[PDB]
Amino acid sequence: LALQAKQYGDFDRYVLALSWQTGFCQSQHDRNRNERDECRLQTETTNKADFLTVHGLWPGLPKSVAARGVDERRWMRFGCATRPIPNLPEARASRMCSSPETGLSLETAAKLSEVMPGAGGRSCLERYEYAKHGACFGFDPDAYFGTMVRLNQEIKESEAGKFLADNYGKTVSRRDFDAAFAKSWGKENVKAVKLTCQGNPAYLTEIQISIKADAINAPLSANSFLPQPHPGNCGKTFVIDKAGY
Ligand SMILES: Nc1nc2c(ncn2[C@@H]2O[C@H](COP(=O)(O)O[C@@H]3[C@H](O)[C@@H](CO)O[C@H]3n3cnc4c(=O)[nH]c(N)nc43)[C@@H](O)[C@H]2O)c(=O)[nH]1
Repeated sequence: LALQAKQYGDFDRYVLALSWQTGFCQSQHDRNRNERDECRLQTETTNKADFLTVHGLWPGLPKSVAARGVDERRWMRFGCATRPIPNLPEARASRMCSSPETGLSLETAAKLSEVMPGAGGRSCLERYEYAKHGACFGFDPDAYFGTMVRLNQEIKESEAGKFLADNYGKTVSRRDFDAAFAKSWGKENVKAVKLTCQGNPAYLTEIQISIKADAINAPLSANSFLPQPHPGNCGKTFVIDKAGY
């Protein structure tokens, strides 16, 4: 079913946040902080594109929220928990399992956990994500998580996804990554993407893509994206990190 905000629907974009998950378990081997009952699978799949996983679908700052003195920084920091509104309880990145159960269908939770290692179990990434980015909007949990799953699959299947798979383990240029993205969605949309990296040399850890809120329920196309001002912190060339940290 279609994703629709029941309140605070007055925002212009969603940010699709994808993890290059190979650096979602290598990152906590670089800084060394915590490991989770997820990267333990170590399942060398077949399609290298599948190391691109769903992190989140983050609505931008609603106009009715901004009107009450909330800025981008605050919205980014707290989402649904921003003050004075929407002022829902702050979700805790530590104990994601203490956020409300999202009430998603068993079909949805299955499809979700295949592309979101941190979903369910003793991790509950999806509870945290829904609490910070979805509950205040009243999004149907099944449409919300089904939508991010679909979008991730569209990215993985695009020339950007193929690019990641073909260059698995390799050092690529931002120029060539951009050209792959452009092959599917056009050069005018290359700026909808922010890449995050860690390390020096830089290795890819996250891909965030800004999507027009009114295009969220359609397959991605030339008209789906919103260019944004941050290319990210990867620099000119970076590594498409392999698994085996
Ligand atoms: N789900 C989730 N979203 C977050 C979190 N922290 C920030 N965000 C979000 O990320 C979005 C945009 O992505 P970013 O550009 O902020 O990713 C960051 C960017 O790479 C760089 C800024 O140029 O630092 C990063 N960055 C990532 N996490 C953090 C953080 O906890 N604090 C700060 N100060 N910065 C953070 C926002 O819409 C916002 O909701 C979080 O803990 N969980």
